[PDB]
Amino acid sequence: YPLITGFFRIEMNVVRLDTQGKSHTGLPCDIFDKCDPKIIAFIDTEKPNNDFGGDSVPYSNYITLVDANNTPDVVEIDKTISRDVCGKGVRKIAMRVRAIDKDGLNDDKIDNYKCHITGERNPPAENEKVAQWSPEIACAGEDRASSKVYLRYRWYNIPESTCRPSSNGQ
Ligand SMILES: OC[C@H]1O[C@@H](O[C@H]2O[C@H](CO)[C@@H](O)[C@H](O)[C@H]2O)[C@H](O)[C@@H](O)[C@@H]1O
Ligand SMILES: [Ca+2]
Ligand SMILES: [Ca+2]
Ligand SMILES: [Ca+2]
Repeated sequence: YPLITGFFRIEMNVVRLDTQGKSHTGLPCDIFDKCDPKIIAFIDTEKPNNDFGGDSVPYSNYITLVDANNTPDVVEIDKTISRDVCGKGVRKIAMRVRAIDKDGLNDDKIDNYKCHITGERNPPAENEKVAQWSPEIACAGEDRASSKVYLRYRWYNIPESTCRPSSNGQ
């Protein structure tokens, strides 16, 4: 994949999440009621090939998009986060999502989802005003591929003066 360099911004739109009502084991999230999803997201510009968790970016650094109780199996989300690349070159950017079912103080993993942005077909657009959203991407769960988070992304060059520093923080 081609090296994308310059100063640019990536927007990640989390459209919806289909838990199918199940934990990563295939069991239902809960026995007598629906999943209680906490859904978190991160644009990983630094460690796209590394494992979920501390090897790439600690879960505490993700952005919380949903924190809800007894939701339908298909959770409509439409929240968006963004992150900038400031003079470094990248070949792959990993859109990362983690969904868990809350069980009081304990987490019940639904899945981790990772989708890569690469620049061969669709490199960053000239600027924000002309940048087009990707089609919805059906991003499969790492543990249960039939669980999908639907994602879209945009990316576009921005003036260097407007580029925001960031870190995976481990
Ligand atoms: O038509 C009004 C209705 O449309 C919803 O969204 C529909 O398409 C989105 C993709 O953006 C899917 O995620 C939904 O499953 C589908 O219903 C709007 O988002 C919703 O707010 C409106 O009620
Ligand atoms: Ca549970
Ligand atoms: Ca529940
Ligand atoms: Ca629960």
